[PDB]
Amino acid sequence: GEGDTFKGKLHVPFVPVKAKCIATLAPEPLVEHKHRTLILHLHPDHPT
Amino acid sequence: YEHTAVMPNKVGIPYKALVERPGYAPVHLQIQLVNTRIIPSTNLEYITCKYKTKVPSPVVKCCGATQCTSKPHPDYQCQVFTGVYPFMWGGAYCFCDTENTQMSEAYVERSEECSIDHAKAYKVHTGTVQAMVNITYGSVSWRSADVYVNGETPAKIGDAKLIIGPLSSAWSPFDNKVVVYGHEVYNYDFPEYGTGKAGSFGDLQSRTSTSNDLYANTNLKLQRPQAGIVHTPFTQAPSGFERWKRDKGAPLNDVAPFGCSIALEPLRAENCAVGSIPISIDIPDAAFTRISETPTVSDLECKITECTYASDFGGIATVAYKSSKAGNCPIHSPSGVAVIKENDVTLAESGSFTFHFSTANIHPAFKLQVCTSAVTCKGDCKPPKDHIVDYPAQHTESFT
Ligand SMILES: *[C@@H]1O[C@H](CO)[C@@H](O[C@@H]2O[C@H](CO)[C@@H](O[C@@H]3O[C@H](CO)[C@@H](O)[C@H](O)[C@@H]3O)[C@H](O)[C@H]2NC(C)=O)[C@H](O)[C@H]1NC(C)=O
Repeated sequence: GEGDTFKGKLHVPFVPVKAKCIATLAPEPLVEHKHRTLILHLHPDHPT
Repeated sequence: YEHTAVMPNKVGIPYKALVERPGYAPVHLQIQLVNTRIIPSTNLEYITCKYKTKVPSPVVKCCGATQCTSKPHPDYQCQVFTGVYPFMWGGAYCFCDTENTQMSEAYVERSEECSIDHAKAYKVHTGTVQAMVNITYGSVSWRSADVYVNGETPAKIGDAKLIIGPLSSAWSPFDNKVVVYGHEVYNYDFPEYGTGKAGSFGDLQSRTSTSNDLYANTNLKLQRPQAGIVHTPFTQAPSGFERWKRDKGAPLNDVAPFGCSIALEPLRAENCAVGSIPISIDIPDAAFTRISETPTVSDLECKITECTYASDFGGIATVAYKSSKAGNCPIHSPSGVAVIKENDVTLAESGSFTFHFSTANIHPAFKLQVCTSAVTCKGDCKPPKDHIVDYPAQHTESFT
């Protein structure tokens, strides 16, 4: 419009907030001890 | 009674040592460090976040040009286009096929997510380190002290005062420049305030989240509207904060040496086990008892049983006490090669009682000490059968 910037602040209905989302839980690793060496068996379900 | 000794800086391990005052029953200390907060100095430089290209509605005049003005908006990029013939809604907008002009305006504004999700640069100095310490000495069995590690400033909790530190090593995990993001921190070198290159980190910089003024070097460039359509096409580098959010390095929180954790609350490293602490405590006279009450324990013999070479309490031993009284008698090893499970032991009239210990040498020739007497508990040990353990409790490895 060629005139004035009419005021009036429309509040944003959905602002970001710091909520809590449920995150995935990778399967437990299978440890196997070895002399000064930790053999770790891993079976990921998704890239972790 | 003002006892002074040096204890290695670790969290979970008690440094039980015996305060031997002549003419009185010995009393044994029991210092343990629950927390070891480094707390460097902090100074906020600026806050970075993803921007938002708020483009106001463009102005169009049918015939004749329209010169733009330099608004004070951050990165206010204004440009004029000529020869546009915008169709819109009901047909064409104008018929001045050469005199038609459009003006475009665009300014950068910190996005809504800056309030919640935003990095924070910092500059850090040496600062001052402070710790929580437990001291279950004598018969008191309680402490909750939170204490500065400046050797000038004793903590004065309970009856016994103490001085600890200063720390022997200054290996603060933080580098000169630190950036904090949510639960994570990084030794990134943020460029500066007001010199942020577009695309890289620090493209959008403000002194604080609520600051009205900001600095936006985003290399924003405007484009001519094509085919006569009413819009403001603009070319801009991708968000600098978006970069380094996917190309971040390994956070300090997970690559700090000496097994330190990081926390945001004042910003700190904690549990940072390095070097040694001079610990000095001031035992109140009222905790001592006259030596004529507690047992003397001369003429004793020592025999160890099946000693393991593990980091748990793999050592067991027996002593032939020749007591002068019946009652308790504090027990300790002045030598660091051996460490004792027991805080104390109760003696009948010339009885015999075992204790548990741990060590790290095959043939531990340690002077065991008991209330005003000592014995050489020399023996032999055998290697541990099994590599499966989580944490240790003796760290006295030396020549063997
Ligand atoms: C300072 O060090 C002393 C000595 O290590 C701490 O004493 C011990 O405190 C624990 C709790 O932290 C007591 O645990 C007990 O566990 C059983 C089983 O769950 C429970 O039934 C008891 O109610 C109790 O919680 C433990 O008994 C106690 N030591 C002895 C010999 O009684 C003390 O807590 C430390 N103080 C601080 C503030 O860290």
